[PDB]
Amino acid sequence: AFSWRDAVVYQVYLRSFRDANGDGIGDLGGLSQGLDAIAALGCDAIWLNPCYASPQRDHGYDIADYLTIDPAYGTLEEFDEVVRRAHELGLRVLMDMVANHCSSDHAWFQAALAAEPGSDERARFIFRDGLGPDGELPPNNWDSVFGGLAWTRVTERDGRPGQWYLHSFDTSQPDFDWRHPAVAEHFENVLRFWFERGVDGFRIDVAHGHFKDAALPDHPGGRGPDAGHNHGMWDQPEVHDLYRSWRALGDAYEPEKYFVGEIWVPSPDRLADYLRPDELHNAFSFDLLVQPWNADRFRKAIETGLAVGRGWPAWTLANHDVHRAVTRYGQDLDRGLRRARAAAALALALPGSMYLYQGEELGLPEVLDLPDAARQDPIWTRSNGTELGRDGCRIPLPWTREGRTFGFSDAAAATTWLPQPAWFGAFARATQAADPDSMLSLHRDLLATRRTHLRGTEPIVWLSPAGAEVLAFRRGDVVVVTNFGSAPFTPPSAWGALSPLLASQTVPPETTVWSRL
Amino acid sequence: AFSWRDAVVYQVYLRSFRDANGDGIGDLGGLSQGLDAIAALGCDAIWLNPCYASPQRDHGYDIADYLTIDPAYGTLEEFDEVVRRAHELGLRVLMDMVANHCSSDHAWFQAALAAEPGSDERARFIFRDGLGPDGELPPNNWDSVFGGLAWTRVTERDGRPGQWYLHSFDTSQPDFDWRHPAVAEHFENVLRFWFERGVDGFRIDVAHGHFKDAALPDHPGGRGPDAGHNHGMWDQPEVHDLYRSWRALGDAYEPEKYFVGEIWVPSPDRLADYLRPDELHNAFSFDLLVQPWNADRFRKAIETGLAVGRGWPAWTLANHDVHRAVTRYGQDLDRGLRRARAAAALALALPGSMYLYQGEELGLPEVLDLPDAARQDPIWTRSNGTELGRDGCRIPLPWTREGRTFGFSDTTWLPQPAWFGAFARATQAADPDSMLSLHRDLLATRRTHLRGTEPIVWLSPAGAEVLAFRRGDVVVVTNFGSAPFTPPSAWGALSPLLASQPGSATVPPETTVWSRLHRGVA
Ligand SMILES: C[C@H]1O[C@H](O[C@H]2[C@H](O)[C@@H](O)[C@@H](O[C@H]3[C@H](O)[C@@H](O)[C@@H](O)O[C@@H]3CO)O[C@@H]2CO)[C@H](O)[C@@H](O)[C@@H]1N[C@H]1C=C(CO)[C@@H](O)[C@H](O)[C@H]1O
Ligand SMILES: C[C@H]1O[C@H](O[C@H]2[C@H](O)[C@@H](O)[C@@H](O[C@H]3[C@H](O)[C@@H](O)[C@@H](O)O[C@@H]3CO)O[C@@H]2CO)[C@H](O)[C@@H](O)[C@@H]1N[C@H]1C=C(CO)[C@@H](O)[C@H](O)[C@H]1O
Repeated sequence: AFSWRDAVVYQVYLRSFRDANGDGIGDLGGLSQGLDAIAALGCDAIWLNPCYASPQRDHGYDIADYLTIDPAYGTLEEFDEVVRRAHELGLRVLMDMVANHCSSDHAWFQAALAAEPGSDERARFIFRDGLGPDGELPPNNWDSVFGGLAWTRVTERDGRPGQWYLHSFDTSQPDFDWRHPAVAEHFENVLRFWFERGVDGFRIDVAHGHFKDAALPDHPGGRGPDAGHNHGMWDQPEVHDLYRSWRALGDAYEPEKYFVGEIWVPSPDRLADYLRPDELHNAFSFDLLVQPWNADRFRKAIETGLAVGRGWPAWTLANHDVHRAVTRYGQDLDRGLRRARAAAALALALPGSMYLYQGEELGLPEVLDLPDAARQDPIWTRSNGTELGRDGCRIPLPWTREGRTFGFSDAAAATTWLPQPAWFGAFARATQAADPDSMLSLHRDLLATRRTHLRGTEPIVWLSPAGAEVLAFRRGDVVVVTNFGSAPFTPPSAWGALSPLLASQTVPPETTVWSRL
Repeated sequence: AFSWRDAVVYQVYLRSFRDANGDGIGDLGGLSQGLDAIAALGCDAIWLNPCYASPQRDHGYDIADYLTIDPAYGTLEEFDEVVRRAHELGLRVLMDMVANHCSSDHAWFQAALAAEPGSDERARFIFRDGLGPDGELPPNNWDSVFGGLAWTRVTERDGRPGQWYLHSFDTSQPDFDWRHPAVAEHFENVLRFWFERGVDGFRIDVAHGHFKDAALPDHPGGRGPDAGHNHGMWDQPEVHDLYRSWRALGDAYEPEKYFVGEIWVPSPDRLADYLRPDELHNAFSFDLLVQPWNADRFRKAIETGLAVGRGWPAWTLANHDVHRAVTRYGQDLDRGLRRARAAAALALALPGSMYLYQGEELGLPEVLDLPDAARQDPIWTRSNGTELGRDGCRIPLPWTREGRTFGFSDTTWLPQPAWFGAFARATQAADPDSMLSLHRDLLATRRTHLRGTEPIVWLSPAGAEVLAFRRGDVVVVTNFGSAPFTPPSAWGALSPLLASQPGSATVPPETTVWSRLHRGVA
């Protein structure tokens, strides 16, 4: 019996999952072809990255129409077949809600640009006069998350430069004014539209966004990484009224809809407010995702996640915004794989839910050596090449050792929207499926054993002392040990007699073992 | 008795005709279910687009094995039953010969890739070292017909980028070296294999292909559509020795086998050499197909076709590579339908044979609005999304008004528009004024009154937008213009047989009328 509390969710980055028509862009027809593989892995749900009409300047997170599928991804009819088939395989379906900003191509923003200062069209966004004698300075000192000014100046009807608009991310992603009532009205309709098609819930992009301080005050810390968190730009009290309204909307359905927030705030007190019983069901536990390979750092991040997350956090070790775990833990392919295997086996034993990013079950490394001309992330161009960006974790997946695109399609290599390295076939899904010791087989074994032997009602009971290189805990009749160090480890007899259930490779170095007690 | 001279051939694009097993792909069981309808319409033969084993990167024209049926379409024994049933209905069967190139999945090409430079395996294809200091430039400046370079570089077994191979069409369609003796031997066997199963003849794909100039010279005209005809890439003298060989094989059967070439050459004089008595029986009269709706242009194309075809050319107004007639002539449904009805009625009165592309008898338009994710034609990707391609004339046919796929199945490999149900065959069959009923009436009347060898006799001039001729006692007038046309008394008293529009002597605008002389009236 399905429970969001314990769900294992497969994150589908549709552009790079599977390409059914051979134009190099992953699509809904390709996801249909691969749903069997996701269900056979043992997942409970899928989360689709944004597949709405988008000019792709931020690869789907710049949305030009929230009620339509992008034609490069398919049709509404193909979408409905994805949902029907996913449901038939026992999978729930989460879509991505991107309501902090839209594409500059969106009809509302085209209207704002064509209207005059102070118009209702501009009042749905954040337009301000510039500073300086000719308005040539930005209205405040905020940085775009992607680098540069968070403001872009527009041209007015008489052809002169005029007001600026705010964009927390790319220049082509203007931020909504969430104090304008039409904004909330539009997005309640977006929720109801997709829920009517059987979508089971939403992952909320930039859940710490939407509302800014009404004064848009300068960040007193300056610009750049050492300025610290910009308290006026994020995480405002009004956002909890928003999430109370969305939760009430989703709770009208049977079963109730599900919301998981993408929240990046420094304070655990601020994070916990998003998780009150009448707001969001969960939020990603990012503390663990950002830790290096270190027993003390892992345990502290786990303790932090359990204490705010009311006992059942949404764990994740990778997503479409960060380097793949094999690369993060390699500091070396052999070392990164061993640690990624142990980390996957540890996180899938934690109480709560787990989000698996496509390709992590294959142990793919990050592709850091892309040619300059191949990169497409706005971070790459906005930083003048000083920040690589995220393309290395978005490479089209290998499905078979054979084929010019390794089974991502039947097409030529030059079609794929990002290039696959010639060695990607070494990580092919079909190869790993035939190998019981593969990363794919480890994930299959983990999900089967987790379902058989663990219950979400069993909390962690720590067995190891704080500070040790060996992390150990009990849940119910299962004992989990992760040896982060270089020395083998014999569990002490006081923990009880142990019978092994699985292992990511005595507890050998850099290995996770599940045992029955 | 049947004659190839005036056969009406139904072109079956199998993937989009009818789906009998519910996977969204047309198949042989679906064709079997529709043979009765083709014969009832009034056709004398079918031509099947390629249905051999193929990965479908060019939807059957990239063949992986020439002695097979693709498993998605059925088995060899199901094909045999289709041929028997077609023959039992009086239909002859043409298959598609695709001998300029094969799929890169073909065993010979897999063997070529696995072998070394200079091997016999590569000698059956056209592998060359690249130009430039590191071989990074293609061996010459030729274009693929679908867009981009006509060459693809391979990786050699030591991992270095190495030789390039030539492909006139997609990268996955390597061209044979027709100077290698094993190629001719292979295709003589292909002919005998299918002829032994009762196939009556072949439509020859890229009949201006096969042989290239042996030096593979750069095209001095450059690249792209303004470069002009690439004389070194096509239409070489050795291709006529090839067709003399195939015709000599076909002439030993009783009745002799039939060859119709798909020939695209810049000059109609160049077409004639392919039609000499020891070569191909016919070639599509593409000059008429490319003309806009205009009386002068149509007449000149018909005169040219009759001359090249020795009086009995193979007419066609559409196929699986061009926009459907309703769209070409409308380019606007009502005007396109009116003109397509008038054009079908004119073309079916010309001396010779006629090829009807499936769906043109329903008056289907081109489906130009497909989403990017639905496009499958290699032209789409190879043009970087700048050329639409051919998928819009390959949409699965509507059979019934009802049903999620309009009776094509019971998702389709290409999506049908919501409005396709308006064109359903069963709806048109019950409507005497439908495009389908017009084709049925045209074919019945053609068989009764245009069954002889009477040539065209052009009638006297009467204005710029009128085309008119007589064959024996049958008079045909097509009014291309916007005004009604009253024929002159000098042509004689005319009794109407049929018209492309539903009681006067005047020919209404954009209409073709067939009439008879000497009926004792007025
Ligand atoms: C794209 C993303 O930007 C913001 O989030 C954070 C970045 O994802 C991280 O790079 C973060 O840095 C931490 C590292 O991840 C971690 O490994 C460690 O080194 O600590 C770092 C601390 O500097 O920095 C950003 C904030 O701290 C933003 O909050 C988040 O919402 C964004 N993700 C979504 C937003 C957009 C715009 O629609 C999309 O482009 C993304 O794909 C979404 O997933
Ligand atoms: C697919 C087809 O390509 C070749 O023929 C095409 C010409 O190369 C094009 O230029 C175009 O001709 C047009 C003229 O440019 C224009 O001035 C006007 O006269 O209209 C013409 C027709 O629209 O279109 C031609 C037809 O598409 C090639 O010569 C021909 O053999 C090709 N057809 C077969 C070949 C293959 C490859 O095996 C298949 O993909 C096709 O389905 C076959 O039918």
